[PDB]
Amino acid sequence: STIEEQAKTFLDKFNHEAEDLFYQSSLASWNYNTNITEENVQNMNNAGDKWSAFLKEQSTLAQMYPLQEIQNLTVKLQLQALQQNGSSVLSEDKSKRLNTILNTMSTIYSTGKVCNPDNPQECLLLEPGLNEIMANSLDYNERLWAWESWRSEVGKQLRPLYEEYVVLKNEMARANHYEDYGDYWRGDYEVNGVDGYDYSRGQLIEDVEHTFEEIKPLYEHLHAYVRAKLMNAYPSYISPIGCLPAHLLGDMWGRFWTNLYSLTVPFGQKPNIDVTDAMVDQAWDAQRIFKEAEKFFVSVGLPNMTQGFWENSMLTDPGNVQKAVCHPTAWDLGKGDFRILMCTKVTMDDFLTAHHEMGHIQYDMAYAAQPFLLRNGANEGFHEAVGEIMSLSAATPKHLKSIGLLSPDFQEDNETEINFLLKQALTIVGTLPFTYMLEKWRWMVFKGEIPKDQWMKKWWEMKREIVGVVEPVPHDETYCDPASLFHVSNDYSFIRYYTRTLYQFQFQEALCQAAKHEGPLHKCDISNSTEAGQKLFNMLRLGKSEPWTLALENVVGAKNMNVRPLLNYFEPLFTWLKDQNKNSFVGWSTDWSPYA
Amino acid sequence: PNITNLCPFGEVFNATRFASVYAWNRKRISNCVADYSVLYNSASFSTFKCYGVSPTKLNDLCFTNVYADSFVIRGDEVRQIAPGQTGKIADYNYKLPDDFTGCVIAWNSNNLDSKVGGNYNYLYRLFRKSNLKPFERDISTEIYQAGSTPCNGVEGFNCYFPLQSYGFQPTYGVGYQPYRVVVLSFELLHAPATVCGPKKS
Ligand SMILES: *[C@@H]1O[C@H](CO)[C@@H](O)[C@H](O)[C@H]1NC(C)=O
Ligand SMILES: *[C@@H]1O[C@H](CO)[C@@H](O)[C@H](O)[C@H]1NC(C)=O
Ligand SMILES: *[C@@H]1O[C@H](CO)[C@@H](O)[C@H](O)[C@H]1NC(C)=O
Ligand SMILES: *[C@@H]1O[C@H](CO)[C@@H](O)[C@H](O)[C@H]1NC(C)=O
Ligand SMILES: *[C@@H]1O[C@H](CO)[C@@H](O)[C@H](O)[C@H]1NC(C)=O
Ligand SMILES: *[C@@H]1O[C@H](CO)[C@@H](O)[C@H](O)[C@H]1NC(C)=O
Ligand SMILES: *[C@@H]1O[C@H](CO)[C@@H](O)[C@H](O)[C@H]1NC(C)=O
Repeated sequence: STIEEQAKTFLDKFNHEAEDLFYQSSLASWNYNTNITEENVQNMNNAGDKWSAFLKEQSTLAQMYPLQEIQNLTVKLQLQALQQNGSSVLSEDKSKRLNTILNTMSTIYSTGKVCNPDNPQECLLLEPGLNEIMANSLDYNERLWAWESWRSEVGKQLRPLYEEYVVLKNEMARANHYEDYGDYWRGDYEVNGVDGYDYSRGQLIEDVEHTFEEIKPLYEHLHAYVRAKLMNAYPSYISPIGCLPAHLLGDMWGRFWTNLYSLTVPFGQKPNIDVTDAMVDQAWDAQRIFKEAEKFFVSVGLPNMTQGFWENSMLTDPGNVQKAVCHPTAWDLGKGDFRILMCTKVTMDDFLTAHHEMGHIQYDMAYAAQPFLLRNGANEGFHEAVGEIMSLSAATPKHLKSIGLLSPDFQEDNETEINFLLKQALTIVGTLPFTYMLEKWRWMVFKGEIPKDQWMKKWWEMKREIVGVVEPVPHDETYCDPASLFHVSNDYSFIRYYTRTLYQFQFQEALCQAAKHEGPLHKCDISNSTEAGQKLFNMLRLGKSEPWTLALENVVGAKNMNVRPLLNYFEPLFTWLKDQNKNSFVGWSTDWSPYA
Repeated sequence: PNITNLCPFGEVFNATRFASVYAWNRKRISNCVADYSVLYNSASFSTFKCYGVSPTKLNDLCFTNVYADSFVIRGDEVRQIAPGQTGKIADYNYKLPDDFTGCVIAWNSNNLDSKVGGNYNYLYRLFRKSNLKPFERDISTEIYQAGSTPCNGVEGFNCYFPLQSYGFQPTYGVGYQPYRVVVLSFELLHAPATVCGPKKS
């Protein structure tokens, strides 16, 4: 009869047929990931082509229902999600060129192999050949060689490709009534039609700058402390007044600072909280790791894992004969099928990763009642944030003492809390200016604020201004230094990590206030608290049906992303870093004073 | 006295294939002895929810006829086989009256009715113009008209085929795994009641 009922019946038909096609595609992807064989690659490609062709045909059918004649918010949200053209609005020649460019960037990044000139008989790939060198070496010129040679080869291959990529993506985005491709990425946080809870694409950049201005003193103090320790490690290269050299940050790009914990430890004499040996002594299998994680999630009141989870997941490396991707991934295959693909070792990192991926699984299970096209996070930040809060809670010494993995006579003094908070800051606080600078640079590239001949002069200027990291030697415009990273070379949004980091501590304060924890925020554990799990599950059950602002109201009582829980989390460390930086100089100079 | 001629419950419960919920099988059971304690004391059934009568007195009472309706639905759709419920199965596939006397028996059949490629031999009606009357069967395969335009027998825009296949697989969740449902309807009519329970010696 009416247009709205027509759209509702069309959405029922879409939901029912899309759920089965998405299952078939996801099962093919699973069979590829657990069994890397060429026929499984072909089956995956066939299922993916069927899924993409079905989405094209359903978007083409979906556009014939005009949006302004539908008043129900959920139906309008699903129709808005379905009616996006994507790349279909672009011409077939340019769409084929864009797909070819994306695939060849994927092959260049995945199969990029670089080794030393005059020694070409064998070479090292990025993972794990260059990762181990970047994370473990203490030699200045070796890290400089690896960094400059990988940005030379990868950037000089990818620079014309990225110049084509920006033009094609801007053309596709302006064909879709967006300002640029940056506006297309910022449209994930756009909320329209809800009174009071509306969020704009232009409000995202203002909120990110407003939160980063409060991030900046903590990052300046952390940067000064890391600069002083790296000055101790490398005596003459680092200046007291200047930025950090780029190849010394412990990772390939500077994404995380967590590989500098050995060099920058406050109290090395004091012990660590490493529980690896304790699990080895008690012979903890990966099955026991996942059962302890399940015990954690039933203690907070969330549902326990299905029988199909234990039957169908691969929680151990299969062997030499069978090949599998080693990266830990939680799979929501559809139709109540939930699996974890992780090559689990007996380490603390794998145990925390098991908690993180089972948090992903709990998030996927919670919105299973929702319609198919609403089965996502409210934004891209929540999905990762709900795993990171489990990683926060499981890492606490109270959780380790409670499950018996730590000795009950372990002394929790202030020094161990300071060095634990510093490790968490190197992982968490250190990625924030890099993430913000990368997304702001990409937004200015897509917006046209930066011309193509001035991309790198601005980029290093941004890195000195924001990240406080100086280039070892100057780079001209033949380099493509951003696209050596996985997310930018493979067309992924990067602001999800910034939003994830802030939502992580907002959710942590909300659940710890729910659990009535009376101490420091980093000492807080959300086990045994039914009300914290209920407050979490109220947001978890919504999925994409409600705006992310309303979901954030449901958890923390605020309509916007907030920076104060993060600063409250690191407040003991912030006072300690302010005490330790009395003699030294907080802040950096953007000039070339250390080295150029 | 000595009792023989048991009711054919082996051809309903232990059938090699079950019907789809849109074309649910109805078997009229008459003039035999119905032992209901064999079903109630079985451990193989997940749902044995009886409405309007208790299972303990089934083996005593006597009925004129027994209607055994058999079909396959999902795990999450077993709750809709009840008086007064609302859903795709209740509105469009199988409707139970509010004044229903009988029992709804369901059990998981992931072993039989699911294959690794996907078992698409089970259909359900997704769209109908009006809700079904109680104990109505709709086996029509005419194109559903959701819009003002005539379908003309071709599946185009706003015109959908009303029967959609289930895709049972053995790796599915318990809410999507196939469940075989047998609904027994007990009525007493003014004709002499011949389906009686077994009498103890
Ligand atoms: C993996 O693929 C090989 C190649 O056909 C096959 O023999 C084997 O059974 C597969 N194993 C699993 C667990 O899928
Ligand atoms: C929107 O549609 C759903 C079914 O898709 C319905 O359950 C819900 O009540 C509707 N909401 C409003 C406000 O009409
Ligand atoms: C998708 O593209 C078609 C054809 O270019 C256009 O008519 C339609 O308005 C587009 N939809 C949106 C949401 O931009
Ligand atoms: C999950 O919990 C329920 C009740 O707490 C229990 O009956 C069930 O066996 C559990 N699931 C598994 C796979 O053990
Ligand atoms: C830890 O507490 C003791 C006792 O007040 C104090 O002397 C010491 O300076 C503290 N250390 C840190 C790193 O806060
Ligand atoms: C949480 O509950 C379990 C169940 O009894 C208990 O063993 C555990 O000690 C509790 N956690 C804490 C921190 O007391
Ligand atoms: C049906 O099959 C089950 C399992 O083999 C068996 O125990 C039962 O006796 C059979 N007959 C009936 C009427 O349930």
